Amino acid sequence: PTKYEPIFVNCPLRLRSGILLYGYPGCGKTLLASAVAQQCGLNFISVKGPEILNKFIGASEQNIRELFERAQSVKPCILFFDEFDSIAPKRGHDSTGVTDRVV
Amino acid sequence: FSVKGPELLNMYIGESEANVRRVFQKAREAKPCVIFFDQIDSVAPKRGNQGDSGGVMDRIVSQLLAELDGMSTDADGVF
Ligand SMILES: Nc1ncnc2c1ncn2[C@@H]1O[C@H](COP(=O)(O)OP(=O)(O)O)[C@@H](O)[C@H]1O
Repeated sequence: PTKYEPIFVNCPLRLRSGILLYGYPGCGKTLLASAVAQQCGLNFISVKGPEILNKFIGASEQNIRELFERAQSVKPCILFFDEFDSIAPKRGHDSTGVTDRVV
Repeated sequence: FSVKGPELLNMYIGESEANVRRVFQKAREAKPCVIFFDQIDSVAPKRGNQGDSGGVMDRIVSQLLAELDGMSTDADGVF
């Protein structure tokens, strides 16, 4: 989408932009992310899921916004989530824990 | 030249990172030096996300582990 710049100027529909990757535990995942960062067409910053899950109610959600507020302020970025399983809420609706707030 | 002062974590200014950096620069001075860690309170994180909000100390520990051994050089001598 970036290299073929002129054609994509004519795009009337929001560009596909998000990709998710499963994998048997640790089979090269962060290293792949690192390389795809180092191609350097885009900047990179990343969060590791267990880092931000504070017990404090506010920070727990505020730390996600901490990423976007910086990313949007500079340039196109990867904003890689490692360990994304730990943020995901396992489709929980009854407990309404902080995880629901974060998601 | 041991730490001997890890409990002096930080001021109100976030200078702790600079402080620890200076600690390891003093380490790199007199290159054959061994740094003894008292291992008391500046080693706070039990779970990494639950102790004392993961505030100043979490930055301190992150920096400490980041710089602890970067495979710098054998001649560095920092043990
Ligand atoms: N194809 C590969 N080439 C080089 N290193 C690899 C490869 N596959 C896995 N690794 C190693 O495994 C780890 C990949 O990172 P990651 O999968 O995030 O590990 P973890 O999930 O345990 O944090 C790195 O230590 C990397 O050196």
